[PDB]
Amino acid sequence: WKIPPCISNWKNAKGYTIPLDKRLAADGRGLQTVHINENFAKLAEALYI
Amino acid sequence: EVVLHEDKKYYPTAEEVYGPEVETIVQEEDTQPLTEPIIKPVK
Amino acid sequence: FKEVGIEFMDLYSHLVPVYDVEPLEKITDAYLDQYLWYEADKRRLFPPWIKPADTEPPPLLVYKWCQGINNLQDVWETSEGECNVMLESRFEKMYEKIDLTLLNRLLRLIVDHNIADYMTAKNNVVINYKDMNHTNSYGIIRGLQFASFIVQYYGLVMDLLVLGLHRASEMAGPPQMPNDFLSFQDIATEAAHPIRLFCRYIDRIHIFFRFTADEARDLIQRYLTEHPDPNNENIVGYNNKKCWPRDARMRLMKHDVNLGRAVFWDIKNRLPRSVTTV
Amino acid sequence: TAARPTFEPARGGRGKGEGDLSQLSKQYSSRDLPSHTKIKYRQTTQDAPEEVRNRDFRRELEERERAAAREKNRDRWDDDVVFKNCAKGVDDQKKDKRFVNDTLRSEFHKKFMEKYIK
Amino acid sequence: IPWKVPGLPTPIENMILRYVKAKADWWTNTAHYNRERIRRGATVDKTVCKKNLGRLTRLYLKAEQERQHNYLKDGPYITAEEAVAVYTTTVHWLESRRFSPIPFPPLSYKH
Amino acid sequence: TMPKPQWHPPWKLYRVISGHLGWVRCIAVEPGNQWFVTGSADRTIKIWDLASGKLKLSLTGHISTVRGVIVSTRSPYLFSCGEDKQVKCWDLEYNKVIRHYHGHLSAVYGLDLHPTIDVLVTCSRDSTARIWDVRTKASVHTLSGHTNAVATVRCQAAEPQIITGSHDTTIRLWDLVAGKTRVTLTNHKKSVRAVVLHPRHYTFASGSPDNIKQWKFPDGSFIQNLSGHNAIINTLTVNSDGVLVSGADNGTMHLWDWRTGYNFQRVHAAVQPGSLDSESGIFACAFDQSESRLLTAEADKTIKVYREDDTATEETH
Repeated sequence: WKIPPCISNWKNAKGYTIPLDKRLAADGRGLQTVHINENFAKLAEALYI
Repeated sequence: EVVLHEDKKYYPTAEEVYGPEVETIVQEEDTQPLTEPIIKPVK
Repeated sequence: FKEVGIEFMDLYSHLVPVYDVEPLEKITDAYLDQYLWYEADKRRLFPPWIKPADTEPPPLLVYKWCQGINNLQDVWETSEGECNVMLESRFEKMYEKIDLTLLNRLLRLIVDHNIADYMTAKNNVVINYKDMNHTNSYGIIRGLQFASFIVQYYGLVMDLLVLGLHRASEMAGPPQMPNDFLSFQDIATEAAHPIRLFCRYIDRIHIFFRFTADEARDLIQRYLTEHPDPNNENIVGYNNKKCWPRDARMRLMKHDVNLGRAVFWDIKNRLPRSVTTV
Repeated sequence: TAARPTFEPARGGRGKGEGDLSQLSKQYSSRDLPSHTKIKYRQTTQDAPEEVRNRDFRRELEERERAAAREKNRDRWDDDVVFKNCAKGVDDQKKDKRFVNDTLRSEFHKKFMEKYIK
Repeated sequence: IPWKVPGLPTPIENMILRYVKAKADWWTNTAHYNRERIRRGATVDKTVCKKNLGRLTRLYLKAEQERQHNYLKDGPYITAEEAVAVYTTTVHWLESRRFSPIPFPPLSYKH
Repeated sequence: TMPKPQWHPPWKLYRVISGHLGWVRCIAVEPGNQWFVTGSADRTIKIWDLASGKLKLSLTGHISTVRGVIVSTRSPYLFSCGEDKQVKCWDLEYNKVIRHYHGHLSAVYGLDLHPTIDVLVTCSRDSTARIWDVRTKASVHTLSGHTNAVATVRCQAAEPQIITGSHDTTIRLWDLVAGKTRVTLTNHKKSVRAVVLHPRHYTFASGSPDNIKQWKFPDGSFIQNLSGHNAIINTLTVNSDGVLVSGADNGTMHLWDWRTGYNFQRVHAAVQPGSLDSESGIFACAFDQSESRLLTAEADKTIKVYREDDTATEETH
C-alpha cells in the first residue's frame, strides 16, 4: 500500500530539479508498441506489379 | 473482411453482456413534456 | 520535415483547421504549387468539369449550368415518358482518406518522381497542439501550399470512377480538339448516355440525368430488387426543400421518389467506401 | 502558499440563524420575504395516505407490467462501370440502437464531431 | 497521453481512473452543451467561446490520434484490388489524353 | 448454529434502464408505484415509469451533482439536494421549483422528510445537519457535533427522531426539539455512509467498510454484527419481510436476513457495454411500495431492476 510520489510533466511548484529517468518515467507512452499490419505488403506489391 | 474506422465495433452488445432474460432499456428524450404535469390537480 | 501546428478557426457552426508550416518549407511549397498549376494548365491535365477555374466566378458557373440545362436537346419534353434527375452531393471524407502510398503512385503517374516523393513525404508530418503530438499517416494536410493540386487531381480520379472512361472522354472530347465545359461534339454524343451534365466543385458533385421511361423503370427495378419497400416508406425519409412555397417544391410521387433514390443508389455503388462515400 | 487546496471545509453553526439567529439581526434578503406560505396537501384522488394504506400494490404493479409487456409485444446503359454494388445486404446496421458508456466512442459524440468540424 | 504509474496499488489506480472518467464526462457534456448554444446563437460569454474552441480542438485531436492508430493497426482500407482498379483507370485515362508528364523544374527555366 | 434463518427467495436482475449521462447518485419511489425519481451527476432529475421502465420526465435546474431525492407522502412535492449547495422543493403540480432552502456552507449529501410534521432534514459536508420547515423555508435547528462530512440521515415519528451517520466514524442520535445529541455511537472504525430503519421491529442498521451493525433505538444497544460484505458500502435498505440489501462502491451487493444476520445471496452485477471494469459501483438502492422490486442506481450510469426468483428452495445454508 505504498504510494510513490507524483513526478509531473507539467507542474514543478517548488522549482525542483529531477533526474531524467525519473522525469521521463511515463511507462504508458513507452509500452504503446507501434505495431504494423500485414496487408500493407499486399497493397504495395500489387501496386508495383 | 476489412473493418473500416466508421464501424470499428468495440464494446459488445447489451444483450450479449446481460443475456436474453434481462431486457435492456435505452432511454433518450422523454414522453409528456414539461407542460404536461406529474400529479394532477383536482379539476 | 519539421512539425506543423494546428488551430481551429471558429465559424460558430463548424470549425475549420488552420495549419502552421515552417517558413523555408512554406516558400518551397509555394513555388512548387505555382509550378505545378502552370505546368498543369499548359499540359491540360484537368478537364473543364474541374470547376474552380480561373475565368469563371461561381455565379457565372451557376449561370452556365442553367443555360447548359436549357440548351440540351428536348430536355423539357415529357410526352413519351422522360425524366430529368438532378443529383447534388459530396465526397464526404475525401481529404481524410487519401492513402499516401496510392497518392505517391498517382503523383508518379503525373509528375517527376522527385516532385512526387516530396509531395508524398510532405503530407507525413507531426501535428502539434500545446501537448498533443501525432503523425498524419493516413490523411493529407489541407494547409500545405500545394494541397489544392492534390485535391483537384484526386477528385479527377474519382470523377473517372463515377463517370467511367467512355463518358468522361465524350465530355472532355478529343485531345486534339477539346471542347469547353457544357458542350459536346455532336447532338448524337449528347443523348448517347443518360449522364448529360457533370461538374465537380472542390468536393461537391453535380450530375444531370436524362432518362427515357424504359431506362428509368429498369433502374427502379434494380433498386427495388436490392432494396424492396412493401410499406411505401420511401416517401417518408425523402428530404425536400422547405424554402420554396408548397406549389414550388418537389411533389411526392412514387415513381419520382423511387427514381431519385435509385439514381442516388447507382451513383453510390460506384465508389468504394474506403476511397470516399456519398 | 496563496494557491493552495482546502483539506478541511468551513464548519457551520456560526452565522445568521445558528444558535441565537446571529443575535437577532435586522438584515434580511429579498429571497427571505414571505412566499408560498401555504403547504398544498394531497387530495383524495391524487395519492392521499388514506388511499395508499389499503391498496395492494403488487397486483396493480403486475397488471401494469403485463400491460406494458403486451404493448411492447403488439408494437413489435452504363453497365461497364468498374465497381458493382458495394452495399449488398447493409440494412442500416443499427448503431442508433446501441448505447455506449464512453464519451469518446459514443454515437452521439461521433455525430457531434462529424457535424461540428470540417 | 497514456497514463500509467509503474508501482501503484490497483485500488488507488482504479479509483483515479474512475474519477478521471467522471471529470471527462463533465468536461465533454459541458462542451456539447456550449457548442449547441454557440451554434444556435444563444447568449454566450466570450470566454466560453474561447474555452469551447479549446475543448473542441482537444477532442478532435484525441479522435485523430485514435484514427491514425486505427489506420496503422487495421491495415489499408483500400483493398488492393480496388487500388489496382484506381491506378489502372488513371493510367488508361492519361494514355487516352496523350498526357505529357511534368518534369523537374529545369536548371535554366525561363519562367 | 444458535439461530435458524428464514428462507428468502433469491433475487435476479431483469431490467437495465439507461439514459443518464452521469453517475446515478440517488433513487426514490413514489407513494403509489406509478413512477420513481432518480438524480444523477448530469445535473438532472429523471421521472421514470416504474412498470414499463420508460423515461417519464427530465427536470433540469441543478448546477452540480444531485445527491439526494425524496418524494413527499403528505404533500405533492419533490425535494432534492445537490453538491450545488442547493436544497429544492419541486411542486409536481407544475414541475417547477417553488422553494429553495438556503444556508448550507458546502455540498449537501442527503435529505429526509419527517413522516408527520412537515420538516425536512439535510446532511452536509460542512459537518452539520439542518432542520427546515417546509412552509417557511427557514432553519429550525443546526445539528452540529460531527467533525467530518455528514453522509446519511433518517427520520422517525417515535424516539430519537433524527439518526445520522457521518465520515467521522460516529453516529449521533438526536433530539429534534432541543437540537442536541443524545447518543454518540462510535463502534465503527471507518466512515458510516448508510443508516437504515426497520419498519416494524424498532431497530436500525448502520454500515461502514469494516462491518455492518444492528442497533436498538431508545439508547443504541449493540444487538448484532453483520459482517462479510467488506467494501465501502453506500446504501442499506430494509424490506418488511426482513430482507436487507447492502450495495458497495465496487458493485458488489449482498442480500441479508435482518433477524438472524445471515447472508443468503451475493450479487455481482456486470457493467454496461461502454463502461469500464473500475466503474462498477452502487450508490443507491430502494424497494418499491409493493416491496417486490429492487431499484439500484449504479455507477455505470444505469438503473438496474431486480425481482425475486419464483423457483422454490435450492438454498438453506
